[PDB]
Order: sequence, then structure tokens, then C-alpha cells
Amino acid sequence: ASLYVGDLHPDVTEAMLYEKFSPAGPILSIRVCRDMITRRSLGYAYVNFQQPADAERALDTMNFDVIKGKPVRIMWSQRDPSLRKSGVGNIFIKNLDKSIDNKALYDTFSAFGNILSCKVVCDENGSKGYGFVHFETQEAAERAIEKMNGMLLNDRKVFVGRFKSRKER
RNA sequence: AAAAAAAAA
Repeated sequence: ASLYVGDLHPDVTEAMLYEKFSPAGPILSIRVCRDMITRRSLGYAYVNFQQPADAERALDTMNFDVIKGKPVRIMWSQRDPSLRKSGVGNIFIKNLDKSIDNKALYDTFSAFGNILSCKVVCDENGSKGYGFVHFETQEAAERAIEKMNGMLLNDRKVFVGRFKSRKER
């Protein structure tokens, strides 16, 4: 019943998160991670629910909601970076229809299996064009590719390939 | 063109 909720605006507070998540169910605790001494926020926080059926509800309901201008990425807490660093179930999407946001991106790929974390990246002028979707399974990822890479999504043709970090790149 | 993230203070 622990949730990682990130992509937070450097000013979002534990109080604002409480007001945000409280509706999903009773909270055990909320904590926004900040730099040891400067206290500068680290752009993410833990939201601990009392009932996992609440944490799960909040995850399946408040995902992508905007706070102080930013869409929050919510996922089950998983402090071991191994999978993330190894992007095995992680795919890359290029050439998005701008009208395409996180939610839209989630719905389109969720069919292939459980996705751990997805984000359509945007900048001041919006949708920026691409994003990623980390599936819990590389079998899921394999099926996403192929069954999506190419075919037109919102008039536009998309490129779906394995993630490939900046180094490989 | 385009190639993310997470330090329980």
C-alpha cells in the first residue's frame, strides 16, 4: 500500500498531496523527499495508504492528475532501480499526435499487459512528440513493438522500439 | 530530429 508519486513540481507539498490523495482512503503517512540540508525537493514523494485497496484505487484513478502545473507519475513504490536502469520491459514511442497525453498513451498500450511506468514527455509548448512505457514484462514489450510500430495513431505513424538509453544511443 | 525515473529526509 505504498506509492511512489513523482514528476512533482518543486513546490508541491505533503499537505497538497494529502488533499489530493485523501479522497481515495485513509492515509498512514505522506512524505515528500527533499535534499538533506538545502531541503530542495527531489521531485517525488511516498504516499502510504492504510488499505492497499485504497492505494491501488488512488493509482488507478489519480494517475496523471495535474498538481501545480505538472502531471504526476504514480507507480507502486519500488526502491530497487535495477529494472529501471536495465530498461528490459521499457519501450520508446516516437512521432506522437501531440493531442496525445499520458492517459491516452496509457490506454493505447495497457492492452499488451501491465505497464509499470509511462510518460508522454512535454515542454512548455506541449506534447513534445514521444514518451515511454515500461511494461512489467519484456514479453509484453515485445508484443507492443510490432503490433504498434508503424500503424497510424491519430493520423500519425508511430515508431515503437526498445528503449535504448542515452549511452547505447 | 527526438532515447525517461527513485536519496524513506
